[PDB]
Amino acid sequence: ALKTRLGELLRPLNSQYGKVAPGWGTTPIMGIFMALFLLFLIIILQIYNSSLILLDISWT
Amino acid sequence: MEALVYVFLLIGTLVVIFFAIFFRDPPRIA
Amino acid sequence: ALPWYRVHTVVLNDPGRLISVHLMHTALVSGWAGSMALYELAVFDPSDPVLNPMWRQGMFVMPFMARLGVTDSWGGWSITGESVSNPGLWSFEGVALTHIVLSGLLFLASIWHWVYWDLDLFRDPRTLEPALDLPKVFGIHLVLSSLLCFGFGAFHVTGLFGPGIWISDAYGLTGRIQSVAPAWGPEGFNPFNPGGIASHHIAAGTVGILAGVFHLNVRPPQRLYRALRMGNIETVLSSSIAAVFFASFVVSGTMWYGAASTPIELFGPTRYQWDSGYFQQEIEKRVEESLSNGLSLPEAWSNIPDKLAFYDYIGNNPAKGGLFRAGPMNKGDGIAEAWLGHPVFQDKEGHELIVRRMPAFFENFPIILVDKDGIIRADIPFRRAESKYSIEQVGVTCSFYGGKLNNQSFKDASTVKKYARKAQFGEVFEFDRTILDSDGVFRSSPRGWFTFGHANFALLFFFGHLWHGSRTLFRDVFAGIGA
Amino acid sequence: PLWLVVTFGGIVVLTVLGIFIYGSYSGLGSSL
Amino acid sequence: MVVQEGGYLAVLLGVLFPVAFLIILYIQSEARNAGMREAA
Amino acid sequence: FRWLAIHGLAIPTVFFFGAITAMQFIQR
Amino acid sequence: RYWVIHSITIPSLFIAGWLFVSTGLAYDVFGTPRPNEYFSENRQQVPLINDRFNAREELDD
Amino acid sequence: SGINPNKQPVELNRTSLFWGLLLIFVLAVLFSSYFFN
Amino acid sequence: WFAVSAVALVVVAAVLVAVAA
Amino acid sequence: PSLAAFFWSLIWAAVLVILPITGAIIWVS
Amino acid sequence: GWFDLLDDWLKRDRFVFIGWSGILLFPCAYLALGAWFTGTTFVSSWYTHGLASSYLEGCNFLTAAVSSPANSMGHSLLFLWGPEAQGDFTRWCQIGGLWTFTALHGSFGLIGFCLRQFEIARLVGLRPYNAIAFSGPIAVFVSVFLLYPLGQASWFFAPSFGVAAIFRFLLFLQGFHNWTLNPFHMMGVAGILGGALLCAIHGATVENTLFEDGEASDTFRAFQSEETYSMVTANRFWSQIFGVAFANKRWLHFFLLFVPVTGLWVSSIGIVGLALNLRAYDFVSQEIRAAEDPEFETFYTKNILLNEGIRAWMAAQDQPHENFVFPEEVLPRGNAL
Ligand code: CLA
Ligand code: CLA
Ligand code: CLA
Ligand code: CLA
Ligand SMILES: CCCCCCCCCCCCCCCC(=O)OC[C@H](COP(=O)(O)OC[C@@H](O)CO)OC(=O)CCCCCCCCCCCCCCC
Ligand SMILES: CC1=C(/C=C/C(C)=C/C=C/C(C)=C/C=C/C=C(C)/C=C/C=C(C)/C=C/C2=C(C)CCCC2(C)C)C(C)(C)CCC1
Ligand SMILES: CC1=C(/C=C/C(C)=C/C=C/C(C)=C/C=C/C=C(C)/C=C/C=C(C)/C=C/C2=C(C)CCCC2(C)C)C(C)(C)CCC1
Ligand SMILES: [Fe+3]
Repeated sequence: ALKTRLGELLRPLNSQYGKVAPGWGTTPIMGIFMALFLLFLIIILQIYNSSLILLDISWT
Repeated sequence: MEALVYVFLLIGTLVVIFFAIFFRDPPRIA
Repeated sequence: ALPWYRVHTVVLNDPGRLISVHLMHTALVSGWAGSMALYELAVFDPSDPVLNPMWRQGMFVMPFMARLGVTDSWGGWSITGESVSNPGLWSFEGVALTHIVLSGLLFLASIWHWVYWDLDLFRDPRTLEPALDLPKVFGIHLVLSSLLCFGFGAFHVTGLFGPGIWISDAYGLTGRIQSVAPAWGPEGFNPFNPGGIASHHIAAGTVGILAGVFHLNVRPPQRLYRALRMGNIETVLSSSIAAVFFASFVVSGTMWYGAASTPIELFGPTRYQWDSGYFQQEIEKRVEESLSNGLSLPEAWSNIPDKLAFYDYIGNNPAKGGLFRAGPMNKGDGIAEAWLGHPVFQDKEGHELIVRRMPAFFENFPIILVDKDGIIRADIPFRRAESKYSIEQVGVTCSFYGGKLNNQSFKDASTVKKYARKAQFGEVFEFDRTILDSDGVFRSSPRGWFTFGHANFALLFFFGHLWHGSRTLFRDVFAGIGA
Repeated sequence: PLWLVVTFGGIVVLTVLGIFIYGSYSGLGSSL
Repeated sequence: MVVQEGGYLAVLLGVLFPVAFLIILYIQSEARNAGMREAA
Repeated sequence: FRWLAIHGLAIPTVFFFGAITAMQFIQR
Repeated sequence: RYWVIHSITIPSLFIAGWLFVSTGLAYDVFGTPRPNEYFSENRQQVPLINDRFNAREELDD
Repeated sequence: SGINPNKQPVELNRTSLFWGLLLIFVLAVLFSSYFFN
Repeated sequence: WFAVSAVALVVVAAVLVAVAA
Repeated sequence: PSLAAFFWSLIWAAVLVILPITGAIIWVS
Repeated sequence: GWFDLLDDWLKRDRFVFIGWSGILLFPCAYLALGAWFTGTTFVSSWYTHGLASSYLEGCNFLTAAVSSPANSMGHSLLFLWGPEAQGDFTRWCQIGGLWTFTALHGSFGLIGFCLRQFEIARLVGLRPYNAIAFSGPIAVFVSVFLLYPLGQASWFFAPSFGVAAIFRFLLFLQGFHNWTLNPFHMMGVAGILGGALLCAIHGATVENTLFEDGEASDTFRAFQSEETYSMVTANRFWSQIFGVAFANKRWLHFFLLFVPVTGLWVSSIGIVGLALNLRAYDFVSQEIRAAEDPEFETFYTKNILLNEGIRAWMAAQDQPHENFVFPEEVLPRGNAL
């Protein structure tokens, strides 16, 4: 393989291949943020769909 | 004279069919 | 050997040539942007921003350059109607040429990365095998993307250090590039509120950055790493495709229903505005207000701008086109010359008759003149005999208020019938159908074409997502099964 | 007996269906 | 008949660009095939 | 799940069958 | 052996549906018009709903 | 740079050739009528 | 002005030439 | 009122999504 | 573990498999199907279409349906707790909440079923081609029951869940969109008819190239790694009859996977097109020619006339909210009729 200056500079950024956290690690937190995200998308969807009236969804 | 193009495409298809039939590579038993 | 489809798999385990190939794709896309811009500029007519704006001329990349600040040309004109003398580097032509140069550079870079594929950066120190730490790479890329997002929201949109965004009034008459203050309240989630845009990016950006930090420091859970096959790049392909068709459905939606990021002066009006008579109701309101001010009826209608009257014309309804009717809208009815003014129909009793407007569903529509109570007073009969509502029999007159035909009255049945058909299409305008040899059939707007293309692309990418996700999760058996 | 059960049940089903068909000629939906 | 002229191009370009594509692949395929069948 | 499914389909089916018969005798 | 509880419940449900129709409870539940409730003495036209957010007050009239 | 090991040959049997020709020409027929309009 | 863009291009180019060797 | 209806929808949904969840857990041990 | 115990219980070998996918699938499937029965039996469409729609009113299986919401509702999701029904179940049914109910629950149901195919495939250890093939039908449902009305004015113009109602949707798309003229639909037809052709011809061929693996005339009982039919004989037969035959069983079975699925996808492209009224309605050349030349006629123009008829007459009855009034003198028609 060819070693380059940029490659040597960027080398540590690609050295932790395969390294994982034991078990579920941070999965529950991720699931929390996912649930919150679903809530958000549903909220803005209902706002746009006028199923959730707060703010008029007309040309302002 | 789009008729020329239509005739061309049809003749093309029919030719493809002809060669697909009489110029196929023969199936060979194992 | 590889079947023709599967050809592109030869880049899967070759990071360098994957990068090269992506560079080639990117070069092609930017190159297309530049070329398209040049073609549009070569065919565009800037002489009338009112009755011949960009969306009447088939412009597809113009409104996107306009949306974010580039509104001037080196030709000395603007799509706002103003006259500049020196736009600087970032005119339309500038954007095009810079995209071309970018395309060239990406092209050369692609060549280099194809040639020198065996970089040590792509090798794993412990196995000498090609390997990419996709989680950390995702961390870096997410940091870049989020930083750029925050920057775009805080400077470009706000005007703190940037041009701003295209903003117009509720009826698309005074559109211009303006600085937009971020709306942090719930009103920022109003799709028609420009402020939202700013705030969004800012907020999103910030959160993204935070996420970046996390994804830069914390390794993935082993169970998630195993489940999502994070050692295989095709899972990244699957997820990315998913995100992409999600975004595609979103932009299709916002384009069709309308948003603060899809102005009607850039992409044309919506079908729902014709559905609800948006502009019609507005014009009536303004006219009645002018009558309250003591002005007469033709004086009231004369105050109505040609632009507003143009918006209330079904020929600018994006839901009146055809899939194989090629070209700009001007290829259909022609290039809009004048507003003729508002036609008022009346019977011999003085009832104000309105011609039944054509709905978007109908390629053609019977001509029916109805009164204020929705009662049939006139029409144009198919069968002539035994008819009882013909204009020759009922006796109807048409008087124009405002526009070119202002204060002209028509009492003869022929001319009244004429203006009646024309009236079923909304307001009446003048048209140049010689310049482009118009074929006399309605075409869609850039809004329609965009919505079509992106909706269908989104669907197809739903498939793509299913297929690559399948190949990812079933990698071990995609060549067959055992006992 | 299984066959007797199947026969009886089948006759019942056909009877209900027959009642529906009769219902197409009487009451609502009969054009009467 | 007033038709869209671009059609001509479209059709021909469309039709001829994959056709060539196929032919290219096919013939080289066969070449390789032959080689491998020969040295066996 | 066997009970839940079988009854989940069968119970409303009988309910509805009764209803529809009753409808067969509704006069104008 | 398992035909007993079924001989006590299956006819019960059958009759329950029958009664759900014969008592006219179905009409009240699903708002389905009776053969004499399509047109009143006041309205001779089809009672379509025109207001999206005021469909209750409109259906009441 | 060194010789690339990821290179692979491409195959296209005569059946695929004929299926491809058939696909292209038939598609052409159809859409041709729509392109001319 | 043209200053920021030109300076930016010169910086990027400088990085390129520097890491090139 | 629509927001309250949204929150209440989340409430009923949470109840009738805890029902199957807990159902599965009780038959799990 | 907790999750591991959940997984173990959900993936148990029952008479009816469940799984995580089952958690999504079974509720939504049940509710969609049940809503269809409930609606077609009890609920009317008097306040939305001005139509009788249930068995309770006198509809039979052919004319009963769960009709689309009132046009005035727009693209409202029409939640039971929505600002339109405001909790009132009766008003909810009168508005057309059952349609959105059925549509959404049906959609998530389809998601759940596809996920079920994926899950069972992975558990057993098979290739997930069943799910892909099923991506087909999904594309149909999403494009026709969701995308098309979302592109139009409201859910009102979406297909109503019923036989004659679906028929109405059909003739509507013909009269208004000239849907038969659309090339994507033609590809769809090619896919379906081709699929049925492949099914029939494969079935017949295998059944009639069977090996004598028994003495009974009942060849069914006589059925291992050995092929039960002669591929070579089949190949010979169709080669001498049709000119071309299959030779590779794998390619054959993939092919009769591919044809119909592709059909469905293509027609879906078409339907999206129609969602935006981006139709393949006309051939401008022939319209111009016919406009200038009153002696020029093709089956295309004849069908255009047919469309115009459809549109008038049905326009008045099919869209009651529009209050369309067409005097009998303006209705297009020929002589005598
Ligand atoms: C996000 C973009 C993306 C990317 C990077 C890939 C990448 C890949 N796909 Mg894939 N795919 C995608 C989206 C994507 N796909 C979508 C959206 C779909 C749904 C339609 C599919 C459906 C799909 C299938 C069904 C298959 C792949 C396969 C492959 C692999 C080989 C592809 C190849 O050599 O093509 C070869 C292509 C050609 C030689 C030319 C054919 C070109 C067609 C006829 C039209 C192309 C359009 C035109 C040229 C340009 C328009 C671009 C458009 C996006 C606007 C490769 C890993 C194959 C695979 O798994 O291999 C192992 C495979 O069988 N893909
Ligand atoms: C990432 C999102 C994004 C996007 C799409 C835009 C888009 C735009 N911005 Mg903008 N901006 C952004 C983020 C973004 N900005 C951020 C985060 C900031 C933070 C401060 C700004 C600040 C900003 C300012 C201050 C200004 C803009 C302007 C513009 C407009 C013209 C710039 C342009 O087209 O560049 C396109 C650039 C390329 C395609 C790159 C091409 C690269 C080549 C190499 C250029 C070299 C050309 C040269 C002549 C040839 C060299 C030869 C070679 C051998 C070296 C355009 C609408 C300008 C504007 O609207 O003016 C009216 C303007 O004044 N922006
Ligand atoms: C998907 C993105 C997209 C979108 C939405 C648009 C939108 C538009 N373009 Mg544009 N364009 C694009 C990409 C896009 N373009 C690309 C990638 C190029 C480079 C080739 C161009 C080049 C271009 C030019 C040169 C022109 C336009 C023009 C236009 C405008 C009118 C186009 C029209 O009538 O459609 C016509 C559309 C069709 C006829 C649809 C094609 C039929 C579908 C795709 C089915 C085909 C499938 C079939 C299997 C393939 C053919 C079969 C083959 C084997 C024979 C419109 C605003 C015009 C314009 O701006 O006016 C000045 C114009 O002159 N475009
Ligand atoms: C519609 C059918 C469908 C099917 C069969 C699949 C199948 C698959 N997807 Mg997938 N996906 C889909 C749609 C689908 N997807 C959609 C619409 C999106 C959004 C863009 C995604 C986004 C996505 C991502 C990001 C990833 C997958 C992945 C996968 C694979 C792993 C299984 C998985 O994660 O499923 C996920 C399926 C679900 C979560 C089902 C959705 C259930 C939701 C939460 C119901 C909640 C709705 C709510 C309560 C009510 C809404 C109300 C509203 C009307 C207002 C598998 C091949 C993964 C993969 O391939 O990695 C290898 C992966 O990383 N998918
Ligand atoms: C007097 C007798 C008259 C017989 C009637 C004439 C029949 C003509 C049949 C031509 C078949 C051409 C096949 C080309 C493609 C070809 O050569 O494929 C050859 C292929 C052989 O498959 P193998 O099993 O050998 O493939 C193994 C691997 O190569 C797979 O990758 O046959 C098939 O795939 C079966 C499907 C054929 C059925 C195709 C029907 C298409 C009908 C024509 C549609 C267009 C008509 C347009 C008219 C304007
Ligand atoms: C090298 C170089 C350079 C140059 C560059 C250039 C020149 C670029 C260009 C670029 C370009 C110029 C690009 C383009 C692109 C385009 C595209 C990408 C397109 C696409 C399209 C498509 C693909 C489609 C097609 C079609 C149609 C639609 C019709 C017919 C059929 C077909 C399919 C063909 C410079 C000096 C600057 C610098 C550096 C070096
Ligand atoms: C809506 C809703 C819901 C739901 C409900 C449900 C789920 C229901 C169900 C329902 C059901 C679940 C029903 C069922 C029904 C059934 C039926 C109605 C049946 C019929 C049958 C028949 C008619 C038969 C036929 C036949 C066959 C099968 C074959 C042979 C021949 C014959 C003809 C015999 C809830 C409450 C949750 C919530 C609210 C809303
Ligand atoms: Fe078979």
